[PDB]
Amino acid sequence: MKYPKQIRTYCPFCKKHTIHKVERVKKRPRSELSAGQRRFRRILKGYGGFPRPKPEGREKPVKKLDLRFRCTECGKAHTRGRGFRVKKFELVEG
Amino acid sequence: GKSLIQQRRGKGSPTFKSPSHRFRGAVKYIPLNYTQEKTLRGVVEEIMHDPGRTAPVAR
RNA sequence: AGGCGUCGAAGCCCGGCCUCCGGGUCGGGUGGAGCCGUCCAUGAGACACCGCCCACUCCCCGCUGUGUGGCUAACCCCCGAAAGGGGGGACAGCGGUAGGUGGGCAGUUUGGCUGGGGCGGCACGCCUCCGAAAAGGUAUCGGAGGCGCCCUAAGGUCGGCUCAGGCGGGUCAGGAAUCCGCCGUAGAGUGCAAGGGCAAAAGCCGGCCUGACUGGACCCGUAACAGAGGCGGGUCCAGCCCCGAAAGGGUGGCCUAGCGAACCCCUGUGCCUCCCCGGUGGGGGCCAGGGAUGACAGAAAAGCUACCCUGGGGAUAACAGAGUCGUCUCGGGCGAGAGCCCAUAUCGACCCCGAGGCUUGCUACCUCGCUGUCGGCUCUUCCCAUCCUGGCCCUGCAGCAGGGGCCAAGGGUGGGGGUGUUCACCCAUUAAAGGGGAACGUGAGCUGGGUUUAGACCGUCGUGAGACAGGUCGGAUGCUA
RNA sequence: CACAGGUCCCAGCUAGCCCGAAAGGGUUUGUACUGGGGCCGACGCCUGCCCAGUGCCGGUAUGUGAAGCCCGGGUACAACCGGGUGAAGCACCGGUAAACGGCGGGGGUAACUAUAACCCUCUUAAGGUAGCGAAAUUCCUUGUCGGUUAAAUGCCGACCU
RNA sequence: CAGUUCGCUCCCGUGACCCCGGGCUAGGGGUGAAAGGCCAAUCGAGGCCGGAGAUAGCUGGUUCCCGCCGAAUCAUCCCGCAGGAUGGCCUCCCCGGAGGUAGGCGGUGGGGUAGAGCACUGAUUGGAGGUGCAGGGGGCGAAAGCCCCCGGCCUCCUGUCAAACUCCGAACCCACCGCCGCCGUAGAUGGGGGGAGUAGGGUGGCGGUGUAAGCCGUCCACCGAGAGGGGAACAACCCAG
RNA sequence: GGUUGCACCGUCCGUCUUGAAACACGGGGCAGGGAGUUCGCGGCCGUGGCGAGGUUAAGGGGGUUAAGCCCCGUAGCCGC
RNA sequence: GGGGGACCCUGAGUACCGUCGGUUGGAUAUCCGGCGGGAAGCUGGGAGGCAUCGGCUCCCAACCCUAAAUACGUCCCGAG
Ligand SMILES: [Zn+2]
Repeated sequence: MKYPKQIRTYCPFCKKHTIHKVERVKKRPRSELSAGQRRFRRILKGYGGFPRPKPEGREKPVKKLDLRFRCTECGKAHTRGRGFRVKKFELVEG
Repeated sequence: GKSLIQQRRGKGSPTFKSPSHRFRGAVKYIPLNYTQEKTLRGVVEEIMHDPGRTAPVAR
């Protein structure tokens, strides 16, 4: 599907309809300073079997779109509803 | 599983131990202090068959 | 835009030098006073001068490691009670840590439904039609199909128009290119299955837009009655907006499919919080969006057992019984015909109606705290749908014989070859050498050749353990009624 | 099953293989005519092709590759992030089948009848050579022919589908 | 006689031979001329004591009497299918205080089954008429095309169909209202709390499926959980609780 | 009351199971023994005390042959 | 027995840091052990639940001993 690069929509911070740029969330790796990762590293040490499930090749054919819309007037970003599943996502100047 | 013959041999049981009491004895040279810088003369007394050597021994 | 020049310059000669040998740098000396643009070219101008670099390389000092060669003094190996001698050597050995390899050794897993189980299939998550019995609900490995997407337009609104097919007439132009007229209830189209809905539209053609948005309430469905995490849908309040003159509509696709808990992690945003207090780095918490578990209400996960073991199950298969008779055996109705004429001496197509439980199958009703298998031997008994013996009828019955049928179950129906065989085939006789039931009669009567444990070989399949309704050799038969 | 015989593999000694937590130890009072590890199995004649796969061995220019170390950022110090160095092992290359295993498949002919391989087309690492064959291997099968019997799902000989 | 013995028959019997006393190898271990054989009547991991009264959704058992009421084997979820949880059905106690509806009559609405029918969608025998209609078969013509037969497509007549067809359409069922009847102040409808059992049903009528038996649902009548009187005995059939 | 006769009726007991006289399992006789116990937490009920308050725990004193009996004990817990 | 000092003393492979294994409710914040490092030391040092800086509060390790209140019953008295 083709999606506009800019859309005029409501801005929660400006409390009015402004121009928002469309951007996609980039999935960063796990942080080693988080409590969950600290617990995982602590329990992985020493003798014993693997303590967590190990899923292999588990993923949906197509995934939902995690989009953020950033207001061009205030510079803050927000979300618009739930994601939708399309295999092809093309941002166009339309 | 069970052990192999090679594995059982390493434990030194009488099934695998060499019977080193029916043999004529170890064949080693005289200590090197006698041989160094000096020449010794000996006489052959007897030639015998060592049970396990694959070679005759002499006194 | 001047800088160099006794703070010594062009033009002449050889020497070393790097070098795309382009052509530049430089010691000495004949040399004793000149050298470049600025001007134009160059995509970007000065070998005018003053600065920092960037591309390769070398060398002077210091730092760092990696490898190589040598040494003995740690350490080790040998000889010797010892003294000491010899060999190796900062390796090896030992201690700590890091990655790989690793069925040598372990703990485990290898799902479920299933007209037994296995293989197969998924009825294991959803949508439509029939089943389904005119409110609701209703199952089967019931029947017929679809889904795990796609669309910035195929989404919102406003204006205008009417489709498929057919007929008649037209330059190339024909069955089919484009155009005029008429009939035309949708026979078209609506993204995709099916059902339903849509004609001054929900279809086609255009204009303007992003309501496919933010903070919340209530209700229906999955899941009737009648409990529900998650999810889907409907009716609204407020904010900011879109289309329109206005009414009015807009919380995605005309309605019904296109999808997912806990924990953890990533992103957005603006608040709370971290042990006596304060600042900083970092962490934790609240709200929103996303990464998936298809066995789809969400374990991470391969097999053999014939050396097998345990708890059970007639909730469930093999032998046998029971129900049924598709199949099997045996009949019947009609008569196209074949028989020199003649349907019925004999055979009887295509169809149709039955009997038996003697073949096989189907169900899973009795029996898994045991009802001992096939075949053979011994012995007893029963049925008739009669093979011979007794008596008859028709004949395409001259006789001798044959073909078909009727009454009749007293008697008989035997001996041998290969094969474990029943059966079937064959041999010599015979009046004939009938088919079946009795827990496929009969192992507290026998035998043990086959089948169906534990040993072993061959062929095929499997990486392997191993397996084969494939062959092959051996392999136990209890008893005082 | 074992066996004498054949052949292959590892090892020059502080070796190779093996027991163990370690210390120490078995082979070993041993030294390649030896010690240890597979497979076949007297004797006679022989033992053909294939290294693409799975194993094992040698190399490893090059890529990846953990900790440690070094450099930059960050932290008034660390946690944390990016880069360089980077052994073994994999990737890659070569030997190896008396290592595990494998050794195929369609058309037409030479019609001096008919039917055979000389022959031409896909195809792999290669297409089963000498032998033996209805075999303890053959489903059809009680294959077909010959001998054995009066009679042969047996037995022997032969053919090869 | 014996928890592996006896008789006949058979095999080795100078060798890898048979037997005795002293020793060593101990359980994931020993030993094995390899059968998973042997290791004190025990071996695909010995025996003794301990963990230990281990665990099981699987089998068995569970002790006096009378009185009152009295089920279920049906839906959703679970590596769930011989087991559990939430509901449905039973029982006991309490609050609250005037309505409630299993049956019937009339009314206001809803439905598409049986039957029937061809008006859509798809099948279906023959005939007649129209249409050259892009079809085929012949004759026929240099070529522009004709003449018939057959075929296709429409209309009519004639003879037949539909679980996944409907221009029609019952019996019947459901929702609501008024009334009759019945229940209720000796307390119903409803609400709160305590305790369960039930997750194999069977026969019978109806529906899908199957040659049939049977399998799967549905109806709630009978057995299950039910005496007595009958069908000769009978779970289910009749009278009757 | 013991035994027996006649007429009619009556296929044992426990158990899983839709279905038991069962050719489904447990059943020679008799006597004794034999199976919902204890603690901790929680829900609920019957009754009793006090009541915007309720109650003590460990422990202490008095008395007693004695561990019985009498008084104290506000820490703590629940509620407001 | 009290005041002052400007001199001296007050525990080292230890405290602590990194990493690894075990253990713990101890969670970036328990304790023990191995390996590689490793101080100050009176003008000194440590703790205050992630790490560091400032304040404030408390304390002085790396040496030793210590009755009573406690745990048990091979034994005894007494009791149910
Ligand atoms: Zn804004």
